[PDB]
Amino acid sequence: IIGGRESRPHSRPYMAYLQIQSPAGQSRCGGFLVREDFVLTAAHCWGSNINVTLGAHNIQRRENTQQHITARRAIRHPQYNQRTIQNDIMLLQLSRRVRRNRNVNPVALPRAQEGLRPGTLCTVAGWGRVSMRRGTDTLREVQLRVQRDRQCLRIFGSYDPRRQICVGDRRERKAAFKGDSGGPLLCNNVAHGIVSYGKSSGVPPEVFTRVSSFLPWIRTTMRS
Ligand SMILES: *P(=O)(O)[C@H](CCCCN)NC(=O)[C@@H]1CCCN1C(=O)[C@@H](NC(=O)CCC(=O)O)C(C)C
Repeated sequence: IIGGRESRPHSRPYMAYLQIQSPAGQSRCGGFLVREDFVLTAAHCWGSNINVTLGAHNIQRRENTQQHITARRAIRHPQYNQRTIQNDIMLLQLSRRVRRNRNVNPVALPRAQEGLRPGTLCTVAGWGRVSMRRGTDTLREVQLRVQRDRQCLRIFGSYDPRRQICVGDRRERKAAFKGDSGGPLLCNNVAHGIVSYGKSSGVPPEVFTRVSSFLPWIRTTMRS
């Protein structure tokens, strides 16, 4: 997270830290708990073996609130396009359910086909880097402002307003960064987006997967 602040510890109990493939440091992403046995994250964060950490603040310490569970299944959206980075969403079925408490619980998802008005303030959080030079051991967050689709539509070639969201005022040095992928975009306490991609510079506006466009796929994957 660029330009954010450290989150109050354990105030976002749905946040997940993903350790993708061995050794310990092959690749990392964020994610969020949507049910006691399912984690939603970005499809581009896919890996052969994924270790999910829940209940964390400082990921470099053995905290008693932490729960480590390996993903039993990593279900990428069937239409995920790695080239255009379209349909960048994936469900992680945990090998075992989380033991639900004040430090570990699901986030509310939006209703299907639920849009978002440009100018709306949303919060994004993660353990990604804060700059090109340094990272963070603890959870951070930042408030980003939703942009008109029209704006990303002329910056990113494969942008699709119906499945993605344009986020971030270019006039502020606030954005998600490397390692924050898969993290939630919470607008009015509901997980509306998933960190996906942007300019390498980290210069807004960036692109988030629009969660409400995938509800039927979400409900079918978790039910079945
Ligand atoms: P996530 O931690 O893996 C990362 C989050 C970037 C947040 C930027 N505000 N996403 C990420 O690296 C995605 C998936 C792989 C490709 N992504 C990149 O974003 C790349 N950028 C683009 O393709 C767009 C480049 C542009 O039009 O200038 C780079 C950053 C690797």
